[PDB]
Amino acid sequence: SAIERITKAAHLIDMNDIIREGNPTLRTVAEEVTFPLSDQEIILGEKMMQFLKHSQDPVMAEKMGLRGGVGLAAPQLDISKRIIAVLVPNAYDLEAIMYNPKIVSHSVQDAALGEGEGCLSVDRNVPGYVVRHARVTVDYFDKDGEKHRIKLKGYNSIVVQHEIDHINGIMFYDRINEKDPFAVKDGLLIL
Ligand SMILES: Cc1nc(NNC(=O)[C@H](CC2CCCC2)CN(O)CO)c(F)c(N2CCN3CCOC[C@@H]3C2)n1
Ligand code: NI
Repeated sequence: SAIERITKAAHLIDMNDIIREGNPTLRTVAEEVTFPLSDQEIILGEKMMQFLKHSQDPVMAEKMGLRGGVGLAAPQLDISKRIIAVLVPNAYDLEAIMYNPKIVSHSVQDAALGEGEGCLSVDRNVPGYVVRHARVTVDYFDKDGEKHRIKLKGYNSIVVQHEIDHINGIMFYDRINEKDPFAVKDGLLIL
């Protein structure tokens, strides 16, 4: 399985482990993890965070052939589990490996990155504002099964929502306004 080979001590996630649109796993709803986690589930979270760190290192990214990433979801590795990693630099505005993340509150206000979004699973540009909640309250469990409840805004909020979308089989272009991709709707904050 993908999880068995990715969690080998010697394995370094690279772009060859990341599946692309057309793979049905990106459109399936990922399964919750149970606690306690297996060793493989903990190692996977660590491997995903290591990939983000490699992806943000100019030297390692070029040597490994990586697209830069600030987040990653296990379904992008063909692993249909509710596991995400987020690494948003300021050192880091947000560094977390989240098990069973869930939005439990959201603002009426929407937000979208002014520069649109990309996706490591999408090998093409799709222009437009990806409309998301401006602010979210997120529950998740860490590797030890301890529960965390955090409040996010700005870029941090966008990144986590993008990853949660992946574990629900949703892609970023699902949220662009097709009729006018750069419409600034009432109540939409452009970051
Ligand atoms: C905004 C941004 N999106 C990058 N790519 N897309 C991704 O991360 C996808 C996830 C993001 C897409 C929009 C919201 C979440 C991956 N995905 O598909 C996950 O599911 C970046 F790489 C990036 N940064 C800023 C920080 N920089 C530090 C130095 O190193 C380079 C790095 C570049 N910012
Ligand atoms: Ni993505």
